[PDB]
Amino acid sequence: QDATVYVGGLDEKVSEPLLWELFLQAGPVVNTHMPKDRVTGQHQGYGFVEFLSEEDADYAIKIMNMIKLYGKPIRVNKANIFIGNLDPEIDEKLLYDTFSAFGVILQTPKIMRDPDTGNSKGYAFINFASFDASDAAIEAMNGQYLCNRPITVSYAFKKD
Amino acid sequence: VEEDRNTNVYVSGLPPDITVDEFIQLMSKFGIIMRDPQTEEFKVKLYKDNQGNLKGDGLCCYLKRESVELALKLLDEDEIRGYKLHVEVAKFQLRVVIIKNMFHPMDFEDDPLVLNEIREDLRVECSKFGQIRKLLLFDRHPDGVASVSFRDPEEADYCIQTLDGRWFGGRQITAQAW
Amino acid sequence: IPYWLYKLHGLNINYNCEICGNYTYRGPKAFQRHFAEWRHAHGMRCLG
Amino acid sequence: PDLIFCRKQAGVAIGRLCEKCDGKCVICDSYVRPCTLVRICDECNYGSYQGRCVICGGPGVSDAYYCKECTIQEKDRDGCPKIVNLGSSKTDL
Amino acid sequence: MFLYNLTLQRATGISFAIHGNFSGTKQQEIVVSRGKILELLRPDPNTGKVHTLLTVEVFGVIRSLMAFRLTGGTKDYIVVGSDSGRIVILEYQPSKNMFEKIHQETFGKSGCRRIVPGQFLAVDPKGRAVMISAIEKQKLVYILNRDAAARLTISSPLEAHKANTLVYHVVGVDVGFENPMFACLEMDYEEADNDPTGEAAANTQQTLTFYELDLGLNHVVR
Amino acid sequence: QSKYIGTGHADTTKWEWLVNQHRDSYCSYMGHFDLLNYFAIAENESKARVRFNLMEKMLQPCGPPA
Amino acid sequence: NRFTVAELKQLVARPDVVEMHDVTAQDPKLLVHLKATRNSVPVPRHWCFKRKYLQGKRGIEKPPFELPDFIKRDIDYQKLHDAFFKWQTKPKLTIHGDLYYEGKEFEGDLSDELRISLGMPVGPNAHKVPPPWLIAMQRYGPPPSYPNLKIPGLNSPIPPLYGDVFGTNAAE
Amino acid sequence: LLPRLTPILKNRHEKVQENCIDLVGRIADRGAEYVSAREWMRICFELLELLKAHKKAIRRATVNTFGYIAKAIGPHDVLATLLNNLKVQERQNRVCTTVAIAIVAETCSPFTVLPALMNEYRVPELNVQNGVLKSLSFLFEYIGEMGKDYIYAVTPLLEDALMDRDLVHRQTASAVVQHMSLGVYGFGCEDSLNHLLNYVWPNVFETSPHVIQAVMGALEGLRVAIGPCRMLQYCLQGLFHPARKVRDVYWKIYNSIYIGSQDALIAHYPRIYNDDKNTYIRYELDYIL
RNA sequence: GCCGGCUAAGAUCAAGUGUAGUAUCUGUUCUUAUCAGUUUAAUAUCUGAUUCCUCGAGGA
Repeated sequence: QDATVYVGGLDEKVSEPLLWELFLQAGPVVNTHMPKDRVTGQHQGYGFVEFLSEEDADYAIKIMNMIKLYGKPIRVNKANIFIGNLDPEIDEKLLYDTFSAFGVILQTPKIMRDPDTGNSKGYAFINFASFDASDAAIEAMNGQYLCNRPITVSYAFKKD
Repeated sequence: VEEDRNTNVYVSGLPPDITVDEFIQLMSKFGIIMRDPQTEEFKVKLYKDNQGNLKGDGLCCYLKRESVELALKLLDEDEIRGYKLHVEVAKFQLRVVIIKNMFHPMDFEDDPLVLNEIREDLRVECSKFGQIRKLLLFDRHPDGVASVSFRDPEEADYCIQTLDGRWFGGRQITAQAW
Repeated sequence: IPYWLYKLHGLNINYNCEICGNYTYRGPKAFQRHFAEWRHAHGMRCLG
Repeated sequence: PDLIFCRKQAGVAIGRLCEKCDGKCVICDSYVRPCTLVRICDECNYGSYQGRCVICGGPGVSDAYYCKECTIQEKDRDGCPKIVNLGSSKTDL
Repeated sequence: MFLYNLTLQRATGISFAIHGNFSGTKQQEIVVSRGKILELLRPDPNTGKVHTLLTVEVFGVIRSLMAFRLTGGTKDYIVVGSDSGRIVILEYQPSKNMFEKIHQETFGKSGCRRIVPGQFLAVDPKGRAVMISAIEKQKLVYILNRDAAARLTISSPLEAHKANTLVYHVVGVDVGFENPMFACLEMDYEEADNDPTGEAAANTQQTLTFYELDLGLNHVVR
Repeated sequence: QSKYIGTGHADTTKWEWLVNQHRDSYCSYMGHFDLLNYFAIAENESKARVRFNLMEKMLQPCGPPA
Repeated sequence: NRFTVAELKQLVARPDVVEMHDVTAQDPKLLVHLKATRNSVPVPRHWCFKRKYLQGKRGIEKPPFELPDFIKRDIDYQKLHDAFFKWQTKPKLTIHGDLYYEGKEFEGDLSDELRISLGMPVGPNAHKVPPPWLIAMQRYGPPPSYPNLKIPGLNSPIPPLYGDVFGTNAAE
Repeated sequence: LLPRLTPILKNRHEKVQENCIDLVGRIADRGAEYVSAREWMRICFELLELLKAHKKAIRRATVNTFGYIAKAIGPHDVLATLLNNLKVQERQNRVCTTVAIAIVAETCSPFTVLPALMNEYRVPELNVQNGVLKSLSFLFEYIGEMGKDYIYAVTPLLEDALMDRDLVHRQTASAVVQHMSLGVYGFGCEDSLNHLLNYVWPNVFETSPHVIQAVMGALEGLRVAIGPCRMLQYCLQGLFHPARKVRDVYWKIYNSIYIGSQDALIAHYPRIYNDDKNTYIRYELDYIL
């Protein structure tokens, strides 16, 4: 897990030897793994590249971070408001700093991860201090231009 | 619904002096057999092919469609003894077992019908094991020799296995191969 | 359930892998499998 | 259907075959490219055995040869290639 | 890469030789089996040096040579064995300086094994029926006869193979117009290889065994 | 006699296999020319000497339990 | 009545190819010696398996025989022998001893399509058009995993870059 | 004369049919066109049943005439006709039709029947690929020394059929291999022979009494067309295998490879090391002179 | 074959059909158990021995 780098944000043009060919300049990528879905039978955008040394994986994570690969925000990492279609290049501290401009955050946010890879699932949950920050996130942040990924902010629970 | 992949071939221009064996021989040139119920179809005459000779048409079927296509592409206007004929798809028309110790010559001296009944019983016993082609019984042999010749040696081996050690007429008869 | 299948495939038999944590494997099918596995590999690495 | 052979000392007698069993080799049993001529032992041409087919065991109409796939394999260098077994022995129908 | 072979110089090893009036006249002739190549040499007395007439690349292995001129014959028929059992009795033809296989008979398979004949060639000068034998219990007897035109008719092989008996050497002794006696240094290696102790090496030496291949018996009998 | 002499069968002992190996490997030595003119150069003996040695070795070579 | 699996595996000088079932033969040392051949080929995997190597995976899911392009890519006069006997591809299969098992078949440069999908323009004549991963290499330094790699702008000159080649490995 | 001689060939007379076959053949000898394609196709379909007659003279004349007939008619048409004829004429005289295909291989270049017959294997039918293999058997058995020119393009077609497919699709591949090895004997095609042998070896373990001979003959052909230096190299690993039913086949294959190349395999065995109870190493061959 | 399992992974008895030969189909049982010998590469196979609880009954 230390020598392997988890890549997120892969489109349909990216393939299993294509990621190994793109990561060959960063370091000696020994193997590439792409988990296939059960309903569609294709990649879900997240994969793994197992290299030989941990320094090559660190250089690939520091070089290929927030890159625009196949029209997709590909990024390598070390393997009541709901935000969907978020970029995997952002972290919890980066999401807390991005959410601090609209309103005040009550605590540190959390992002959902896949049970197989564990880098990024695609959705996240963040809680605001009051309902005014949630309304400002649903008015402004729900549709704002993020890092090559259109996010969507919505209410997790609402009572009619 | 189905348009292509037809197995029905219509042969036209056949002389009325043709028979069914010739049609079967001609169909065998491009196929094997179409005798599903009993045999394959033939030409349909006026009185069900009983009074008339033939209504200038004959039907032929094959196991596969490629064979029928090849026949139609090759047997087109084939010349038979009476004339040339055309082919179309639809055309808008339609091993010896020896048994011993079975009988005695002394029993046939005062009973002329016992030998024929014993031969009929031996034939009925040999018919259950296979097709008996020849069956003979030596009435003048003191050991009671009988020969059963069948078309297959497996049926003769089964009859020799089922007849060895069995009792017939109160005496233990033996069976062997030939 | 399939006792005949158990006697045919090689059930009702085990193998004592002492180096693999003294584990108790199945029959000959698992016998060789017990030499190439995660538990046996960890036991061999811990043995030195 | 495993046919047996004599396989004795190959004498100076040439082979033969029947009108129907003349093409195929006495051992290879193939009609493809006959290479060499077959032979027989001393007990294969003696009185009644004069001029007999090596496969049909009856009248001879030609000379018994070997297949090119059977002569290149050194199969012809064996004993008498006469097709004789327990069933196809001297005392046969 | 496709290579092509060329014999820039033939072999020069006289592994065998046999003397006889091979051309037919009283002129002597010595045949040398140099391995792959077989040569014939005439010892020209007018010059002293021996002139090698023919060097035929035989494409085989001549395990033995033993010439034989028949009873009342001008030339002599050289008998040759090869890697296979194809025994060749050939006579020299001075018409164009070329040999001629007078008779090519099949004996066994190829390869100079212990049970495949073709190793030793023992001729009977005072008679006929040359022996052609292997090392391990393989020996055929080819009876040679003369036709109406003095043809070298080879008879059927009268095999007298022993049972697990190794052959040291075989030569046919000249009998007094009787059945040709053929002696061989045979040794029974079967009775020795079937004991646990180890004393089988001793008390089991070679033995001269002489067989008489009389035409009446029609077989080589000891 | 000459049925299958030269090789054993399903339960042939290793010694009985090596015995046939040597017994059929010397016949390719007493008969073949390159492998006979090559051994008489190493041992530095004549053809008859080496041939008689190989013939006498055919009694029970490879190490005989005799 | 025979050597154990350890005694018959330690007495031999090459236990790396030792087999558990081989130690119960009539001559274990002889079999171990014969198995120690230079480059021989051992018995197949179907020695003890009772499935015949065909009953287990009986559900084959693959084409029967894909038409090779060595012959497929009057029938033809100037192209039949000129495509099968001229434009023929050599079949690259196993070399010496790949004995068929039960299954035996189931077990600086970027492409133009990936560069077109990623939104990267083509290489100009004399300018600086780096990939977006090259800015991190120009800022932090060269990668220690591949020190012999050359990039245009940092180690390679701008007039190099030709087509889709945005890097070259120069081994010393 | 062609339509007049056409019904004459249908006669059952021995000498009459034997002369008519040669007449029809020589009719297409010099000019050879002199016919409609349908007439030649019908004549070929009629003569295809006489390719296995009792008299060998008729069998030779049929093959002598069908070659010129196919050379005059055309490769593609005759090949398609023979392929379509494979399913009809059930297996009492079907194999002769396959021989006719071989006649095309003997009448035309190897690429006249190879690429056309290759597409006949893509069909998933069992007794379609089986017939294709049975035809390739006689093709490589009668093609002669022409298999060396094109043997690597037919290797995968035989390998896919040699796989664990069925019990009747195994004898065909082994027969094709044995009849192609003898035909490419020493011509420089040992690579594809090794490729095919890699698959043909694992099929040795077969309990079918009628399916072992198809592999036994293949091994007996490969021993004499490959050299024991590699066949014995394969067959050495199990010469003393513990299984009583595993040595029963290994010793049989060794016997089959021993009588053939008896002294040829002498310089092929390994160095059996010397035990303390005897002298196993053959030290008489390790000289340096 | 489907998402480790659902007893279509094996051996074996009786009968029918049929071939020159291979074979094809129906109905069982499968030791659920232990020891000794035979045997198998190892299995397998074969050869022999081996009072209580519950509601007259059942199970061990």
